[PDB]
Amino acid sequence: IPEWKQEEVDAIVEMIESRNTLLERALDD
Amino acid sequence: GVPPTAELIKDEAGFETGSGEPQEDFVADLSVDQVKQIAEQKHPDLLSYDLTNAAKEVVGTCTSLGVTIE
RNA sequence: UCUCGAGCCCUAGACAGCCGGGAGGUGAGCUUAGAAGCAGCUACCCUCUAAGAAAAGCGUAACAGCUUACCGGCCGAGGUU
Repeated sequence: IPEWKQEEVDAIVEMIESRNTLLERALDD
Repeated sequence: GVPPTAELIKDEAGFETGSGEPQEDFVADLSVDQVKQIAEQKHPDLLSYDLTNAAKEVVGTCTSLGVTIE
């Protein structure tokens, strides 16, 4: 449950709002 | 293209050689404005977008030679 | 080769392999005729970024070149101490 993987998802979701797995994870939100 | 950093500094610095030990032996100084100009002469050689970052790059070779700022 | 135990990592994809990326300021400053990751001394900073050392090992007269780091993909189940 690495903290950087969590900060990334939130980081991605931040760009979408305005690693493939992380991108998918975000998109799923 | 445009000449390298090391030299552009030694010009507006007024000196020719660096210090045996950087940040420890301050050879020259540079006002922020002075660094604002150098950062303009290297607009092509640098990857930065805003002039702000361009400085950090230039402002990185100075303190590493004894080139304090004011 | 068999058996028992502990720590850590892992389907938010681990370990290994293979493919792709490994970039700019800048060939850092000094020393030196020259030295550009890699003779020596000192420092070892910040941009773009998903990564990418002021360079871990070869290599060169010095470059070049080939790779480690580091990141991404393919893969899919245990792996490692």
